[PDB]
Amino acid sequence: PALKYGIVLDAGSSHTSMFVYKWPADKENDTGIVGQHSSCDVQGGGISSYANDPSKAGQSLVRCLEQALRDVPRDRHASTPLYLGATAGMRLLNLTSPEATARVLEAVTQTLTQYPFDFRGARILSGQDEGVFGWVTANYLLENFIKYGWVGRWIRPRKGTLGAMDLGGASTQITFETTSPSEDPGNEVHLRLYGQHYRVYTHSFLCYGRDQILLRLLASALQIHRFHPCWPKGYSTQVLLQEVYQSPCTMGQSAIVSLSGTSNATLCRDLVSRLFNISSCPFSQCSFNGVFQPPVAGNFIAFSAFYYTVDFLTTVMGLPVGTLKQLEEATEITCNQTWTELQARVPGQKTRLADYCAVAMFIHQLLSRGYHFDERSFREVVFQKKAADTAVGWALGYMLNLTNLIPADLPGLRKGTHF
Ligand SMILES: Nc1ncnc2c1ncn2[C@@H]1O[C@H](COP(=O)(O)O)[C@@H](O)[C@H]1O
Repeated sequence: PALKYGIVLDAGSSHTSMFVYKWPADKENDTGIVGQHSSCDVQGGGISSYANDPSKAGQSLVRCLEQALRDVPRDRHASTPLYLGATAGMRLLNLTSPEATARVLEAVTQTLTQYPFDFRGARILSGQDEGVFGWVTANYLLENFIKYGWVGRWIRPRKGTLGAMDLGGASTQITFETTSPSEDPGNEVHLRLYGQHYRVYTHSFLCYGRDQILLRLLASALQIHRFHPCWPKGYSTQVLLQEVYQSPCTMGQSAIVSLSGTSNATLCRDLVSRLFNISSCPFSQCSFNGVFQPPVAGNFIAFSAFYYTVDFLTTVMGLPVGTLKQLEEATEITCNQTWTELQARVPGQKTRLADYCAVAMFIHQLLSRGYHFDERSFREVVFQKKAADTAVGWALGYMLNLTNLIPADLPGLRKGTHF
């Protein structure tokens, strides 16, 4: 059972992760056959964090690349494809400076070309790419693309697919199979996978990733309140205004200001609600900010910072989140904690602790006000970060596409038996 390997570097907004995948050579076009072999988390910031020192972007990757040499058998290095895909961190940098962006891409390319893997390029994914490849990963891993049944008795309707919601640091994506008519070509996706047609909706909200939303709320709190209602009472920090307003996400919104929390769940809710413009919709139905969206439908997996935040609510706060009402209640309780009370629940390192209130509030509003989940549809949402021992994200679907491992049709069209 000879194995083949593939490597993807997920160059995310706040961090880079390396995934190494493996699959049997002779079974490689089977759905669900590829799985994660290993992974490595790059120390420090995302590659976009090196905009003013691009050489360091390439160097950042070396420790994980050295791991990949150990993870993949030597005799297989040369025929193992290596991809780097960058997402909203690089999309934002590209708005600020196409030149700095190109220099960062040049620096990672120079590093990656020094290694013995079959390097296939460093690219910035589109928002659509990011949404769709995440949806592909989840559904591939869970074997939803199998045609269930047997001759003369196929399951009808076709096996449902799992919608995907991904909360990264700089954008958030929602992607799902839909029967609704397409109203905006930018949201419309058609896939031909194992002989089947999937009509998919996708959208990426740039500036609605976790870190960018936290920056926007901080900017807003500074303007409206001169205290931060989402931060816990007794928490304060020295805010460098240059960092607050340097992002494309906050430009629209005295080197240093002190800012303190107040644990005001209601004012926090009000602050978060200003992130969603529902005033206008040029389509039959919108999510928010005038973006076309059909009604959510089917199961969904919510991963990345959706998962991390919900995991904090359930495991650290010890609160149920099974319903939208429970998620709302858990957010209110979290937001109403003082800084001492919150710290008492977290014996170890406290990074991100002051931010859970704001992120939880955001997620609740995004799902309920933004995407228009209600109790019935929300019941179909699961929070998970892994399937079949493989991290859920866009990297796997990306590798599958570029290595051409998912066929449009089954071999010989399976004699036409699925017609
Ligand atoms: N354990 C965690 N709890 C809450 N947020 C997290 C955790 N680990 C990572 N994150 C955040 O998830 C986001 C990942 O963004 P990205 O780098 O674009 O994938 C960043 O905002 C991270 O800070």
